[PDB]
Amino acid sequence: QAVVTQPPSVSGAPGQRVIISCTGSGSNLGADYGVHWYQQLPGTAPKLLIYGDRNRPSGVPDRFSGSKSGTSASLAITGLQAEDEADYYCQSYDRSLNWVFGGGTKLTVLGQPKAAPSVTLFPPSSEELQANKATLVCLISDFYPGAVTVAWKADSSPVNAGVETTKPSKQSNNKYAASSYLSLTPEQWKSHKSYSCQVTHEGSTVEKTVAPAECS
Amino acid sequence: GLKESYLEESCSTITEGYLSVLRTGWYTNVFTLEVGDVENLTCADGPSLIKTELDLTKSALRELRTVSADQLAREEQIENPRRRRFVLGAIALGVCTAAAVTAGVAIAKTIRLESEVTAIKNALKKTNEAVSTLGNGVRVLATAVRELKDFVSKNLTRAINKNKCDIPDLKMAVSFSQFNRRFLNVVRQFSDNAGITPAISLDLMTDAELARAVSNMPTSAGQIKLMLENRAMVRRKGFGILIGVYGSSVIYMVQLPIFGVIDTPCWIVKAAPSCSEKKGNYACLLREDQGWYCQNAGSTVYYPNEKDCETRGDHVFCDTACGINVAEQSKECNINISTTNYPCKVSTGRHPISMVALSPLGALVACYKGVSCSIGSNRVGIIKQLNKGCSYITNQDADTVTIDNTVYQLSKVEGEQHVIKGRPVSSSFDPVKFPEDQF
Amino acid sequence: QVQLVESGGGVVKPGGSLRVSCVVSGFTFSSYRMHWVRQAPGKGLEWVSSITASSSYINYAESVKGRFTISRDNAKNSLYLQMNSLRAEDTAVYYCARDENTGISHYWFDPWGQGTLVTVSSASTKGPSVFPLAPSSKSTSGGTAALGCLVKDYFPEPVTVSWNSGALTSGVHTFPAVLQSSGLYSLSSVVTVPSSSLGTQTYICNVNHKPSNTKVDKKVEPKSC
Repeated sequence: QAVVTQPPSVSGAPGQRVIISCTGSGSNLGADYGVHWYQQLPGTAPKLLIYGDRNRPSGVPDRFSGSKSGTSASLAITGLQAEDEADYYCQSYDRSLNWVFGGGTKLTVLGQPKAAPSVTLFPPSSEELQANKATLVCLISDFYPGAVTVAWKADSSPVNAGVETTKPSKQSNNKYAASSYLSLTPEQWKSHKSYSCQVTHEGSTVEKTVAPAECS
Repeated sequence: GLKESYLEESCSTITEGYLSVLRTGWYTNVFTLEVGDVENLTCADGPSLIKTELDLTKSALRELRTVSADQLAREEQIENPRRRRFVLGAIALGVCTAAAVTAGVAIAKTIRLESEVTAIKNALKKTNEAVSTLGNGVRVLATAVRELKDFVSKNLTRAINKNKCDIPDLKMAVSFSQFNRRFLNVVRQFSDNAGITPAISLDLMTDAELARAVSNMPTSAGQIKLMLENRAMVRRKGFGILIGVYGSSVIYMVQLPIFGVIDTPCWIVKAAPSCSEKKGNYACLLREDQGWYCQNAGSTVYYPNEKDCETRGDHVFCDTACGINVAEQSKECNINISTTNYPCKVSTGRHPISMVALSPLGALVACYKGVSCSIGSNRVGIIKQLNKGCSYITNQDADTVTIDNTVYQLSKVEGEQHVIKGRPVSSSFDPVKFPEDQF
Repeated sequence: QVQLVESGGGVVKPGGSLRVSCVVSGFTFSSYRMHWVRQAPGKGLEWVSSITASSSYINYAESVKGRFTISRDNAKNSLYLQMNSLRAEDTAVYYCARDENTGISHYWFDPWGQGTLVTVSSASTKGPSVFPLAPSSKSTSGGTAALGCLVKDYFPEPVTVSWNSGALTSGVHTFPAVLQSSGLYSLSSVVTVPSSSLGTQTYICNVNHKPSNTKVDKKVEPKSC
């Protein structure tokens, strides 16, 4: 039939109200079947939040409420705290697809001030050049907004052959970090003049440059 | 079914192979027949096929009106029937279902109000199948059937013109007894049983409108597959109410059962008197815990009388309106060293009589006062003589048992029978707990 | 007290098989329907199978039909999920969740298990190659100097990097791995130290790989430029 649709992400502020929607269709929520909500912390298994569209299992701190009407359901979190950062999924029953799960939205709290990134570019080692292979390692760390794009430009030419940036990941002190590796052959490592690992952070740009010799 | 285990320790039997289905709630369904403007046109030229059927339809409508008008008379704050037509009409519905007739009737009062049937008719104006909500949040599935109205109106009034009746056809007269069969049977059933029919029939709900109305409930994919194959027992446990005749249409409701549990082990415990504690001193024990048992949510439900549940081979069609919750440690009386964990009720008293308890696989027999009880069969009339009692015999070893010139038949089902060795109860049994063996 | 433990996760080539288990404890196993729920790494949850309380009615998802097979053992307290002809789009984390229902229209999985991971990729196991990253200009002086060692091309991911054999835990942080064009992981770990402590050091990082040992030690020294 049809799948249950959920918004991708929801942003909030401390002390405010947050509404998470779960839009169904005519075969799962139109036939009088339930909507069920699960909260998944970043490292654990999901736990039941609301069962039967309105009820609460013991343990939920009385600030989560739900409502279902027609072909929609909603979740209301009153007085958002700093500990309610997780993923919220909505579950139903479909006639032809036995158990359907929603896409899942992530609640992000905006209580932490923005921090600029700190990058470190490492020249290719002398030992690594022995085995006819060249690698450049660029590291990024300590930035709160998880949105970075890495562009590897050689002299004036943007090179996009072998860029392998990963996704930003949380660190112990509520900061984000990422890395970008680029592969080269030793011939073109020395042929060019300089290399760079540009990083973009909501407009802010930091540049670092390395040279084959850089001796003076 | 699958396995019977004999217990010499307390002279009881247990069969442990019954998957079960338990009723949980009711699903309603509101119909609306059509008869059309049959009361207007008249046939006044010769007695023949068409003439004798029009009077039949009009008389059926009159009878239905009378029984509907008399249906809103018995509801004089009545909850306990005290009349022959009503006590005998309430026992065929099932004693455990007597609490369900009240629920259906209370639902009937809601739906026979004004602006309620108007909503139902409006919900069925364009389609014959439309789920509609009641005023109190309850959802009702409404089915519309329009066989007569699309025959009495569009291709009957033409033929019967100027009251020159019965002449201009010989085949349509035959068809007038084809589309008319359902309504006559419906009115006959409702006039015969005072509006509360004891079970669904192929006249209230044909086989096509039962498979369509069972795949529209909100349920799992197993509770639907089980009903679409046990639709005989589904028909046997659902009753239809009458709402009334609102103009020229017949409105009634029919209650379909809902099977909330589909698979869970169940067992039967059957007992009989224990022993001759001492030859002349016949003071021996007796379990009084017989019946059924099933698991729903980690709490076994106990039916004291076996008549409350049925059987269709393996599956057991019980109900959750008469079940008594028991602690899940009740299964520990089967290993009886007079455990103090679960106090088995059993019984007390000194008046043992010879008895026979028919078991699903075999049979158990006890003879105390020296009565001539013998094992019998068909190939051989008398095979062997047994002594004393509590000697459980299979249905392969024997085919009939005789006790005071009274034979008993044995089942033909086969299962891996088992016997648990153990010493019977001794002279003195004090640590047995306290039952109430009276009333 | 309800506690569900699953075991059997591991790495398997495409077109293989794997049998995941799940052991219950603290409740009557022969009265509840049980499911298997899977979650791709970083994606949403998805339902995979279900078996009633006596192995009568079994429902499979549409994408796993004809390849999986769920079972039970009401006496040994477990349910099994045989897999066959696995593909690369199958890697996920599998949970075994008990089933709760109100009777008619509400169905939910209340006591989720713990979860196990299944990796299905065509890459073969291979020991890591450790390459040093010596300090240079622009990466020293200031307040602190940064250096570290690079670990490259290891297929399974139990890689631990200890500098003084687990004694140096002041300025060490390990970056997340990288999925290269094929199935090959790489990571680099760096340490920030004062740029005036040279000549007296113990910076020799230890790299240990569990499936294939490939134990190797590399020392880092500062070269000109």
